[PDB]
Amino acid sequence: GQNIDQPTEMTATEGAIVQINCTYQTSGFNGLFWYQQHAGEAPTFLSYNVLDGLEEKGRFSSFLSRSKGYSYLLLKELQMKDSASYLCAFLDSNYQLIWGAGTKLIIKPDIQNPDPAVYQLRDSKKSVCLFTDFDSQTNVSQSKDSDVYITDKCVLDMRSMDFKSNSAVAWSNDFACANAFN
Amino acid sequence: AGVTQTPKFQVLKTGQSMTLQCAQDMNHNYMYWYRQDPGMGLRLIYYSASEGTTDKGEVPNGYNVSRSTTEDFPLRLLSAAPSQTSVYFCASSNREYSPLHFGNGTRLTVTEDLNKVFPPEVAVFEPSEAEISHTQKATLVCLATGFYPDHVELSWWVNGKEVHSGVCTDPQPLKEQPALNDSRYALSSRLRVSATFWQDPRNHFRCQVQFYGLSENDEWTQDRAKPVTQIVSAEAWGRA
Amino acid sequence: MIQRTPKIQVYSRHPAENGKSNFLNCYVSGFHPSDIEVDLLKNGERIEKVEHSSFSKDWSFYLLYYTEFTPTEKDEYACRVNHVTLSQPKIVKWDRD
Amino acid sequence: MRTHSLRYFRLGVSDPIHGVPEFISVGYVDSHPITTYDSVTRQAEPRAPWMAENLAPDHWERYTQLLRGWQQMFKVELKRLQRHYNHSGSHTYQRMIGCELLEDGSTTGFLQYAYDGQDFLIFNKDTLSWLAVDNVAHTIKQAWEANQHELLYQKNWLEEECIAWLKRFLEYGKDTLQRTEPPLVRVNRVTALFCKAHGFYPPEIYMTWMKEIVQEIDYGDILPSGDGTYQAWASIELDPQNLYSCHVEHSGVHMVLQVP
Repeated sequence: GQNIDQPTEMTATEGAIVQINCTYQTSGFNGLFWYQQHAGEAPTFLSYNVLDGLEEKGRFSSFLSRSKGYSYLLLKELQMKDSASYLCAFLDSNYQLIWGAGTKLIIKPDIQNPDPAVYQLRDSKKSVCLFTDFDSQTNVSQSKDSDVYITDKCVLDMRSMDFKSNSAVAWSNDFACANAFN
Repeated sequence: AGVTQTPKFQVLKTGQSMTLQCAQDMNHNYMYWYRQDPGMGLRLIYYSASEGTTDKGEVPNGYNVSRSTTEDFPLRLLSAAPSQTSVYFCASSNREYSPLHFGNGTRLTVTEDLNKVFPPEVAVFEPSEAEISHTQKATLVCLATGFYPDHVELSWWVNGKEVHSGVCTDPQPLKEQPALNDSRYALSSRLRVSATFWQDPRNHFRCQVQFYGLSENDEWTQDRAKPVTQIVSAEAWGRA
Repeated sequence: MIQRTPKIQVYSRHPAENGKSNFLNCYVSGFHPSDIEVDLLKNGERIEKVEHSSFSKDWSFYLLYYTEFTPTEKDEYACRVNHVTLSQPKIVKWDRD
Repeated sequence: MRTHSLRYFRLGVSDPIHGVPEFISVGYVDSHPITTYDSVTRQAEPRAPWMAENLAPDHWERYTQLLRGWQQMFKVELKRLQRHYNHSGSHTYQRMIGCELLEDGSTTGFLQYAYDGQDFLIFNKDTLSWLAVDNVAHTIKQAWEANQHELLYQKNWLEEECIAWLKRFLEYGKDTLQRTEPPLVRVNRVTALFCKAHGFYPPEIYMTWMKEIVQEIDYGDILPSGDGTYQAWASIELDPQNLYSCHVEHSGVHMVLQVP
């Protein structure tokens, strides 16, 4: 029970495939687990490998190589709801559960109408700005003036319309939504 | 019905004691307490291989547990310290090598001073006419400001029923002053709908924020209202 | 259930010679169930200073009981075993010959 | 040339008479006990000096917690079995698990259970299946076989972990476990000849009489002498009307005693 490594973060397109790798080092082994953790939720069990080979269950597969000390979790036909952390862990010879630091999977929607626009919403009784409809390969920068808040990028999915949109918000209290972003 | 862990949120003052409850009705022999901290991975505090026994994990200091029954594994902070601000996960497993079932977590904040606890202000910002005429869609924005600790559930209610379609909520709140640690927080969400839906005067929109703060038997001498656990809401009606 | 009465064998660790420090062995084997009471006797009396050590492929239990002892021409040693298969405790005498 | 083995035995007794443990667990490398636990001590303890010297307190503390778990599981499983058989009073549950390392490198492994000292459930780690003696065992076997993860866990434990543990313990007990103590063999005289061997290790010994092997021979069992060595004998009766000799074989060596 010495070490375990998995990438910090991974990004893949909706409808495609992603493989999350996990390396481990140990003198003694009683199986390797994958767990899925949605933001604000508990880890949930996905898979267990202890011999060499490939286990499959719906869209998900888990592979283990004992000689290389190497597992992957494979996710096929990626959906937005697959956005989560994926944790690998392994039992040593004394049943110590050793946890990897987790890999965050970001699913980017295939956006086929880039329409970068910055709008201003009024209070329904002070005002905020909305940078929206931009391409998934845009970054939402941050804020230098510290009396001006700019959220992180956010992906919403209007499921009844098969429509996905990247949004970001800013506010203050001289301000102008224009220039507000970038 | 799995692992039940209470409470879901807790603010404590430095030095207070606290018991987190965890129950499972699956007859699992192994129960676990973990804390989860950004970067740090899952750290084991204590575990129990069976009723009648317990044993330390990686980080037992400041914590205590007992295992009187198969069902229950309570976790006690005997003297709340700021370093115990974390997310706590109870878990059970049938055996030492079987998969873990997790409770839904306890988000715990320890502050020096409960007079730093503030519920949110919530406002709804109605969609931009420019957005409606360019995209034929309508983004509402909800803002929740000035709350501490960061123990909030934001939800969207359309005509008295909760919606997940068209909603994005910032996954972690923002600090209104990243200089301070006692800093108050702000959270944004969007609800996006068709322009025709926004323009329908029958549709009612409500941004709701469940806040977790003080209990009705915490003592309180400030002028402002006791910042108790409570819902704050803002609303708007569609219009043509 | 099926019950199996203990086999009881009494023998010395080393070949016996009077006035020479030896060990008295009582090996109790092939019994079921596991609850058993074993005593080593010097001229009929329970010896206080007695030690003990399992099951076999057939699930029957076995145990070695023993004491430090110095044989003499006079003294007589035995093993006394009680088990559920036994109406009265079984006594096997040590036989040097 | 020596086959070595690691075996754990687990004993559960429901309604044990006052003082007697409800639960006992003992491990062995070959005939030498290495560990013990019972429901009365509630502590994993070494049973060889070379186990106490090479395994730190944290190893025993961890194994204590694991055995407290196995003790509870045993109690629950035995109580369920008694219900399935509408049995009351005291009943026995036994578990035996182990592996063998042969000189050539080949391994074996085994895992089985008994209820009241009779076969109950036997694991085959090659077919990943359980043989069950009856409908109650069959019902349990079928739930175990529905869990492919647990079966693969057990096969890997038997084939990899048990063997790694055995290799670690062989190194620790090298001087005790790999030694040979050759037998002292003497002949004594109803006009019978007793061929008596003692002080030997390992326990495996062949003893016979010849004149042409003698067919009508009484055999003493291989019994533990208490000091880590073993003793045994072969006797024959003499027809008063013929030159007889005792033959012993031990760890590759043949000994003959001609009797005048």
